[PDB]
Amino acid sequence: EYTHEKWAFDKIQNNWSYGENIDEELKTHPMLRPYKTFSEKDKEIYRW
Amino acid sequence: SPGQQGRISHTDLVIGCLVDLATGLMTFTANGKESNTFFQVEPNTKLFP
Repeated sequence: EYTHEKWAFDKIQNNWSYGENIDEELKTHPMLRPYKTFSEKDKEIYRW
Repeated sequence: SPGQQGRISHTDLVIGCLVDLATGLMTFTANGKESNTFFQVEPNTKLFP
């Protein structure tokens, strides 16, 4: 959760926001949401 | 601006200063808005911007 929050913080302060797609131009990423909203399999991106 | 993310916003800032030489009152404005700070001075005073 910490690792996610740190990755999310850096992005949100660089003006990135939540959205369905991963767009470099529009500054959007679907993972810019609380770690609690991730499924157990999705949480493996950080736990593994 | 509150919660501003650093110099990400590319906007200029304008600050204005007003002085009254007959009453000794100095005030400031920012972007056309008033400010709560003010100063009072005694007669026969010299000031430099």
